[PDB]
This record gives sequence, C-alpha cells and structure tokens, in this order.
Amino acid sequence: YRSINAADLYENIKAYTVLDVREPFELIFGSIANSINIPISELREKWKILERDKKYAVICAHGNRSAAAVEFLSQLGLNIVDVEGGIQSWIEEGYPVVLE
Repeated sequence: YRSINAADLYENIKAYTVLDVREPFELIFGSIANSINIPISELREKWKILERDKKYAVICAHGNRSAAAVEFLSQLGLNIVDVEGGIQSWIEEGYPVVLE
C-alpha cells in the first residue's frame, strides 16, 4: 500500500495512469485527463482490464473508496498508488480538470 500527494501526481502526471473509481455520473463534474473510469462496483469484475506494466494512481472523490481499491489491487501484484484527498483535494489545490 502506497500513497501519493496531489502535487506529486501532477508533477509526474505522464508517469501515471489515473484510475477513477467513482461512479460515472460523478465524472461529468470534472475528472483528470485520460483517467480510465472503473467504479468500485465493477472493479472486482473488471480489474483484469488493467495493465501490469503501468503505474496507476487511484483517485476517489475524497479518498475513502480509492483506499479500499488500492488494498485490493495491491495484493494482485499491480503497481498502483492511492491519491490523497481524492479529486476534491486535486481541485482545491487548483489543478486542471476536464469536463469530458
């Protein structure tokens, strides 16, 4: 189990592949660019779609759901990290978000 600051993620944004585990209706209000969306209610059945050769940054609205996802994918041998504060923190700190 590892964690990553917002500033850290943004500075290394190209080194990570943001995994947004929030529900789809939540992304219409803003999401980090190119972040793949897998709701925690599907993560169990569709985590196989995740690349092993990638470094994932799991984001949540506040971090409660991302934390649980990390503990799950971490034991499956995936290189993933939890994003502190969720996307809420990301926005509070003034970071770029997409309306897509």
